[PDB]
Amino acid sequence: MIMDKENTFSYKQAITGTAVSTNVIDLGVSRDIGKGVPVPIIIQVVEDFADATSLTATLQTSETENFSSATTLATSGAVPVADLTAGKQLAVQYMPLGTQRYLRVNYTVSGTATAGAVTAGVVMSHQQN
Amino acid sequence: MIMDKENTFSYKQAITGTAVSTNVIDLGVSRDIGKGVPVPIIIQVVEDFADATSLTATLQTSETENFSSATTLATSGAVPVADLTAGKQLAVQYMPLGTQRYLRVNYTVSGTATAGAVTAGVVMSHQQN
Amino acid sequence: DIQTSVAFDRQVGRFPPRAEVVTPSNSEEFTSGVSVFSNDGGDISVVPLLPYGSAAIVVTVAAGGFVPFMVRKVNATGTTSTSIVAV
Amino acid sequence: TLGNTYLTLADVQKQKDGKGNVTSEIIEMLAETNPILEDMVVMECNDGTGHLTTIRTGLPQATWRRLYEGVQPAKSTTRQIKDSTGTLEAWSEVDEKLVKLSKDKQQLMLNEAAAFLEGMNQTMASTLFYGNTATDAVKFMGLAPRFNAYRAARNLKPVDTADQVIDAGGTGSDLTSIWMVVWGDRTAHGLYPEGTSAGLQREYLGAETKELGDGGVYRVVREKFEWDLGLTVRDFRYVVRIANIDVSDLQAGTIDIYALLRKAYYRLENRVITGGRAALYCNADVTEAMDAARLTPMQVDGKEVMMYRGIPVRECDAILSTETAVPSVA
Repeated sequence: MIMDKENTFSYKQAITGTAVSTNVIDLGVSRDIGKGVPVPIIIQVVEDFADATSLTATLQTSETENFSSATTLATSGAVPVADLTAGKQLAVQYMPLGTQRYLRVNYTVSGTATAGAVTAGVVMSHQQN
Repeated sequence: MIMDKENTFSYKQAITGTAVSTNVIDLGVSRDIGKGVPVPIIIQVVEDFADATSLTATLQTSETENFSSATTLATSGAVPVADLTAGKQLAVQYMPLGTQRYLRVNYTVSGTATAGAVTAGVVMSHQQN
Repeated sequence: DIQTSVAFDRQVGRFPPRAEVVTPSNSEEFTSGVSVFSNDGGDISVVPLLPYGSAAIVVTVAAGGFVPFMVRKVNATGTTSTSIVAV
Repeated sequence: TLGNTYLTLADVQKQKDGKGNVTSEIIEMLAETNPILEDMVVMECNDGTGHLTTIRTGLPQATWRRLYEGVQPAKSTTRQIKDSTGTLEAWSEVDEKLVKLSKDKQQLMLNEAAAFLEGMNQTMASTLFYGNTATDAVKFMGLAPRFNAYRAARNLKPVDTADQVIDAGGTGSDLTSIWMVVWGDRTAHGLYPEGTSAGLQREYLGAETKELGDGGVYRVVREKFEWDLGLTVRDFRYVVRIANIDVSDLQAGTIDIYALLRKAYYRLENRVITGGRAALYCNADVTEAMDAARLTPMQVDGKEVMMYRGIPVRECDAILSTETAVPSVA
């Protein structure tokens, strides 16, 4: 995975408790990504989890820099507690369609865990196996 | 687009009621084909919907001709009929990951419909704008 | 009557060659923009041409006089004249 | 209980004649002229799966240096669009004994191939204008469905397809439209995919043996015809549509085409493209309505070509005049 700063939602961000991605992408203008050439992304859990019931990593976008107009481009769903393991790709393999000016990652956890981390962003070539 | 006959879930299928797909693509070996080079798919709605209310468009995968126990790989959510026009895509761009043995599309509808059709299936290359 | 020797022209101006008696109707449109003049005067409710959703105007044209703003439709309801003639 | 499925003896008796053999002059009575097929350029799909396109989308902001002052680096954000393609084929079928029975074989297939060529031209022009991927996923999207909407008040700068469509105003089942397009490598052109050749591909499959539900094998000569073609709108600011032109109000004096044309030329992008042909695409009704007499034609070998402000007006018989009303994106 050839990750990169300046195009990373969050580097080694801790998940415990409801919170959003530390870094919010800003594409200059509200032009589109998912269309045309595929753009791989991996909102993937890195470090294991705890008593938290679930996790709801969603790829929210909005025209404003601060996200007051939520728009779900893709959702992880209510992934159960058991599957919050390292290497779990929680969302789509490629960038969904309809990217606005800014994109965020929203982590909604049922309950609060004592452990959990995520490194989300766009990679040069999503590495399988 | 050069979308072809065989690996195609439904061709202009009304699914006005709470029906399911017809051409259940079956593969003897669990290839989980999404890995590596992508494969474009569409669940684009091909003709408008009149009096439906929701069109949950699951991508159920199972391990038997009859889907005794199925697994979801892409769900569009309860899309309101106000968006079920021509070209309304209902899942991700490329093939998801987790296609265990068999693949059929569910069309859970809240209430019945008097009009509506889809063309879910595999496409060689997407059409955008 | 007959024309033999032409002169200066394209400035004399002439009346529109066409004509027909109109039967007012609440739901009946005219294919092209027509001008209507009342032969006996009275109130006339019509529809202009350009604004596609123009509602109506009562013109109250005198006897023999012309209704301005070339008309799209002549409404029966709101018309007191009985001798509308289009041109 | 019919006789129209395959070619029969009657047809060859009616075409191959002249006190002799096949004629090399078969008049195309149904030959709707679509000069869009001739003006439009083509380009091989180098990318491979869906003709790709890179469009500049952001522009860097230069700066004025003030007595050794720093200039921040600038990005230039880019959008990218994919243009899928589509294929049409056709198949001729004549009994081998029938072909041999006529004195000639090459000509009796050549005229049947001209027939198929005309049919493919007509269908491809029709789908080039009104070709929708929304309903026919097996159809490459034409010029119309990319513009079936319009902004009420045009934006300051073209930032959407709806910002290039002029609502001429109208309704009913008699409206039509007009297309002003520039054909160019950076504007718009046809697409024959990789491997597939460019344009129509006549293929003569010699002689083959057929079958039925009960044996009955007989010899047939099959000509395979194919044409692949994709449409790409590069720099869509070079395409402007004037929608909802009521032909009924157009035949009469209720709307003037010249106002619509000037509005469209205002909404077009100034021609700067090199080697890029441009033209007007309007049905016969529009040019008939051009009976309003200083806009004039221009000298090209004295030809039947209107030249509205240095732009040829190619009247295309494929532009159907009963389109559906174009909605407004309020």
